Amino acid sequence: KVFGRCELAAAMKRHGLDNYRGYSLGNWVCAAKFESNFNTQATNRNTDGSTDYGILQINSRWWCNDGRTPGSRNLCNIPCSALLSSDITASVNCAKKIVSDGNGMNAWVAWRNRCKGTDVQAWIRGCRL
Amino acid sequence: DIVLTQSPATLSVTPGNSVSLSCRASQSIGNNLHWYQQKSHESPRLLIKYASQSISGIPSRFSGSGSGTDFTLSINSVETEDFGMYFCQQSNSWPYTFGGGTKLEITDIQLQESGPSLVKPSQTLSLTCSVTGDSITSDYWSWIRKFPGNRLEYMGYVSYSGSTYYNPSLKSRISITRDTSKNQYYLDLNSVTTEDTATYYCANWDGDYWGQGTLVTVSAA
Repeated sequence: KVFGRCELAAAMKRHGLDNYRGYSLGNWVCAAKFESNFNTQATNRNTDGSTDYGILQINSRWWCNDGRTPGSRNLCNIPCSALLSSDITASVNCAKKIVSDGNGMNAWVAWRNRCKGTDVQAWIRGCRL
Repeated sequence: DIVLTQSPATLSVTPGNSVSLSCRASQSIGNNLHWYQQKSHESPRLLIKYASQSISGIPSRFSGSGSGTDFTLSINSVETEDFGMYFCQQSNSWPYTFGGGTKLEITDIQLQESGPSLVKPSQTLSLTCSVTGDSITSDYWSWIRKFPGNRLEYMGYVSYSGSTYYNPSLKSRISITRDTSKNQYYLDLNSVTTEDTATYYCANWDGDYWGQGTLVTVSAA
């Protein structure tokens, strides 16, 4: 499923990502745009053999099992295929585990590069939330 | 801190009847409200996560609803096995907090706590959790305690970077550490008082795997 910006903002709010662990809603919409262009089925293979999955490009070396990744750790205890659903439930749940570490949203390169230090709330303006 | 208020405090019900347990929050928490069942001194069992999401192996009769500040656990036709305490827990904001509980009256990986059963005031309490079945580097790890009047307190957790989160109520007396080579992680609580008499639990941060709990009594004896 490919989300619109405000459609995803509304879905992320329903999934409890407004103000989760100190991060406002816009952070998550901004992250999704630059990671996956709002596409739940996005995949990206890395040189190291790991793959990024879903709307937030969550990596198989650390977070999910894809059966293909060398020193994979499966911290979210989920098949990576679950992160591809049009239902964003699993991506959100795994994102919340990731962000509950002291690294916070710094786990996502696209977020550090494109979102951190910007007016993130701009990502949720114009939306009937 | 987020205060979670549960009502009713106690409920009596006949099997086959349905019930609704309410949890309200002092501030908005989105969908970040989880439900536990706890039976007279065993570890809590996670029933519903994120307000409405089903947990594998949990019976169909349990369902959750709500959002923001208002939440409900529903049991669609209660069975005798459903007796126990029911606790809500929020995960929106550190520190995680539990509701006060509702007494319902009806008319792979393993964790093992070890430590003293009796400690003296002002000594250090040291606990070990031994993890079987997976490496400790593959999850986040928590400590939780239950005070004698059924009150639950989330003490802390350590995550993948080694960053720790401690309940501020513990005022810097707590330390959580790991030993990868031993597959153990630890709780140290300094300068204990009789206020630290509790049942202590280790658990993974996900709330799926719990130790059995260990009662520690602080006494001038």
